[PDB]
Amino acid sequence: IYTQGKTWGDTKSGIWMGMDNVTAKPKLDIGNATQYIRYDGNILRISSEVVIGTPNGDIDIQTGIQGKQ
Amino acid sequence: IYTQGKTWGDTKSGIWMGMDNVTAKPKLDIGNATQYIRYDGNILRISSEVVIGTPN
Amino acid sequence: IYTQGKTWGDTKSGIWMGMDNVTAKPKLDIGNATQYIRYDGNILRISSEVVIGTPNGDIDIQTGIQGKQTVFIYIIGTSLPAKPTSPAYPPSGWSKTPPNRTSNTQNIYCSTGTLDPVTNQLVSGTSWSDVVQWSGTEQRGPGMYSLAIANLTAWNDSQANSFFTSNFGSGPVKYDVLTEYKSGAPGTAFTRQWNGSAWTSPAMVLHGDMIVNGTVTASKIVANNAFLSQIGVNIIYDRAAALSSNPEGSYKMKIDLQNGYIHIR
Amino acid sequence: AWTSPAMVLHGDMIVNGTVTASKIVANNAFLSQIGVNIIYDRAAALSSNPEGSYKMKIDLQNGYIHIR
Amino acid sequence: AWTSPAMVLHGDMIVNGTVTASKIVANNAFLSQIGVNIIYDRAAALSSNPEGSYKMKIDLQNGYIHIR
Amino acid sequence: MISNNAPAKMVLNSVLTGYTLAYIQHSIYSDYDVIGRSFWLKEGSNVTRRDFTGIDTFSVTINNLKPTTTYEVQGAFYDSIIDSELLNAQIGINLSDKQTFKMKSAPRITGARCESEPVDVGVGAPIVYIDTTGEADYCTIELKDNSNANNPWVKYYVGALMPTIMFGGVPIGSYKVRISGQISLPDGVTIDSSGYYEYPNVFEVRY
Amino acid sequence: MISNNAPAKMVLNSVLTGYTLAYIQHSIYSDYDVIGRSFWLKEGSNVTRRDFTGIDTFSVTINNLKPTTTYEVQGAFYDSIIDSELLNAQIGINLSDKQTFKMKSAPRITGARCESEPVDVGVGAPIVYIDTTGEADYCTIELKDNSNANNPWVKYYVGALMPTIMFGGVPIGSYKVRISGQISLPDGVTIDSSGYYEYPNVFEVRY
Repeated sequence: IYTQGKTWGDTKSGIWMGMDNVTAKPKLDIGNATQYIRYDGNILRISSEVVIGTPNGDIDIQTGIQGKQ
Repeated sequence: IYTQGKTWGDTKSGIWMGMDNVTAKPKLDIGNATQYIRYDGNILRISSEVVIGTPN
Repeated sequence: IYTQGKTWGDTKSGIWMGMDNVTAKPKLDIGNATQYIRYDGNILRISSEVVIGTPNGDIDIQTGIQGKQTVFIYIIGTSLPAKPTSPAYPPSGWSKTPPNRTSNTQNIYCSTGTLDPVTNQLVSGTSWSDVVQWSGTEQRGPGMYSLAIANLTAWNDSQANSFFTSNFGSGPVKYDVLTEYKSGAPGTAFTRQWNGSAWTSPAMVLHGDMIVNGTVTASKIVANNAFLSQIGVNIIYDRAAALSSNPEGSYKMKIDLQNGYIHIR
Repeated sequence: AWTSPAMVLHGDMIVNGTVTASKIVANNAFLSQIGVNIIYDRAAALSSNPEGSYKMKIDLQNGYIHIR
Repeated sequence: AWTSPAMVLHGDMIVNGTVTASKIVANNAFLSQIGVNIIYDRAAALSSNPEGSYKMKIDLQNGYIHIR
Repeated sequence: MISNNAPAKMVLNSVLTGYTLAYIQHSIYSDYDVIGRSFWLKEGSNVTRRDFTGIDTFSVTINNLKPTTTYEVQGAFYDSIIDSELLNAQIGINLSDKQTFKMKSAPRITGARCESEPVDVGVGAPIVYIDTTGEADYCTIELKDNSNANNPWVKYYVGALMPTIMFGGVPIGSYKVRISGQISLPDGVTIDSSGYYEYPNVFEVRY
Repeated sequence: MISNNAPAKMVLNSVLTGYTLAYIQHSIYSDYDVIGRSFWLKEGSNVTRRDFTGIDTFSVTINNLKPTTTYEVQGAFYDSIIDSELLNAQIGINLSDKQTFKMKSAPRITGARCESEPVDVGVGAPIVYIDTTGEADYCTIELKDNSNANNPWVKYYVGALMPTIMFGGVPIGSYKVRISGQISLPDGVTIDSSGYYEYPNVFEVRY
């Protein structure tokens, strides 16, 4: 499944997802030439900056936090 | 491609993946309103904790 | 949407992405049985090692970057001098080469820190080494490295070994890491750290900088520099003794645990 | 109590740049240059009051070694 | 200049293996064994030319300790 | 009979050349008192003696050079018995053999246009065509929106330099394309980056 | 006063091993009368002498070596004074100390197989699973349809040698498989390949 005129490991700005019978491994690519999330069965590469979680993800709901000197 | 009644910024839990002619950047969103993988065209955001590799 | 036959978390290679009506949580599964990126509604698992960022991603395009080391012997001195304070490759009225001396005088050198060719002066920090009288003639700290390959398809142990034995002429040391990228495509790259014998690819690689609002735990940490406000440790060896000699026979160590003392050796 | 971390690595990690964190815990640290103000014993540092530590290479202000 | 990193986290980090980086910054550290070539004071290490201005230095390689 | 033999003649491998930079891999010394290395650059009738006193590594890089100029490099290890004046006079040392090399040319762009992707149905997405001439590898290409003078420069391609370079993901509008190729060297951290050679002509991309 | 000097014994800086070619980095000669350099390999049972004309470069490439055979390297420069008979006697040569290295092993295929998933609708895509036992840095795999008397060998997989190799996109005819390993010499251009090892069995691609 992909956007029309898009191929994996290509400079186009489409999405590609499917089974690569040539290497018999699944493939993936979301993004333009520079910023992309490209995955090959052997290895995954994420060009763009990545953020995990959110600020105050594990903050106590009943009580906040604070600091003083 | 998306589950019915879903948008990249909706609070509904669902899957949304496709282009955006406004920026020509692919956009991907998968998860609920508090546990999700929001891939903006420029930055990849993950809410739920992630495990990399397997022990031994 | 899924390849025929594949199901979420199934052994056969394929992909799967869709809804879990009962749990009302999106699910995704991509990859083989051994390697896969599986995301349930509460956890994201990636078996295959992941590389985030690209080599030389955040470099200055106006000006490159390079590193160099210098060591100059620079006094016709009767007595041991005080080490230079000006960070200039020719220090304050200080020669760059061993001059001629009179019988009474002697020669003193300094293991100058890393030099920056672009600025032609000591990089910020890394002041001059202790001055030692030059008598006759004057392991290396593991560091990060990168190499360019004309046409790269996979990691090349032979190329890395040739690289180290060519540049440094001594082979890699433990904890060394070299990243190899295809010339004309920095996106495709392979990174491996040399420990013991041969190279072992790490489970994850980052090319820029890592920022963590919380804590970090690891079996061991190696870095060329550190700035810690408060540090708590039981034992502290010397780097060479710590890594080079497992028995830690030779040392110059402090011992916070048990009896606390200072040993010079 | 128990808690779930942000993300877990079951193998080693390589970072070509600098890594910043609120606090670090590890067994073995093989560095080449460290800038530290005050150092206590591992147990003493983990303690509520580090004043009872065995040794202190205080450097920010005092700059003296005191062994308890 | 303000610089965008490669990784951002907000919970905690776990690494079964080892983590390597060019340099490290952290407010606190709880370690067991350390092998280091040289130890400085944070104020000196952050400042350029640390050995020009350093409250206390120890050179483990050269077996030397200095207090001003 | 006691003596201090001079270092053996320095042997240089192929000169890896990047604009304003160089890389020379030489042999390994064997004398017991080798303390420094030097090279005599020769540009036209001008000779520059670049000296490196660091013996730790066996690769060297000249930080500063003149773009697109054939040079001549002669290197030599020198003992402690060689002084600054003696080294300047090239007396008492074994100099390397002559070697000729030429510098590289920064990438330059010839044209820029918007073309619609050939498709079997629907409105094919635009793809930007730019023709590139120069010498580099994985040259980076950027863009700037022409609506305002403060718009950021956005990278869009770092792939290998080709006579014709194509890429997508460009929003409809008018942009000024900027290129500055890169070329690395075997050395671990030496990377060469040219200046920015932006296209004088503004071009617009549309469906 | 007049005297003769034997070439200074060289030091073998390093040796990179190929299962057919050997790369050695050695110091540079320092005596004027030097005319050539020679080496004395040791198979462990028979001693083999190899010499290369010219002393321009610091590296050498010993060819025609028995794979999977450790060797010992010792050699030095011989000047015009040294004679062929005297060189064979190795009396005045003052050769370098010996050094032992292990010579790598060529790739081989442990087994050949092909399996594919049954499919409800459509056709199962053929795939080839082949398990190797080599140690080459990266290996290429060829194929040839054996049903016809003569067919040209065709490359289908290029990549790192692995315990198990997976590839697809191959036609239906029965095939014969040969596997070769290629290891890059320190010089980028030169690459040392292997004698093609072929699986005696011949199999149809799993359709």
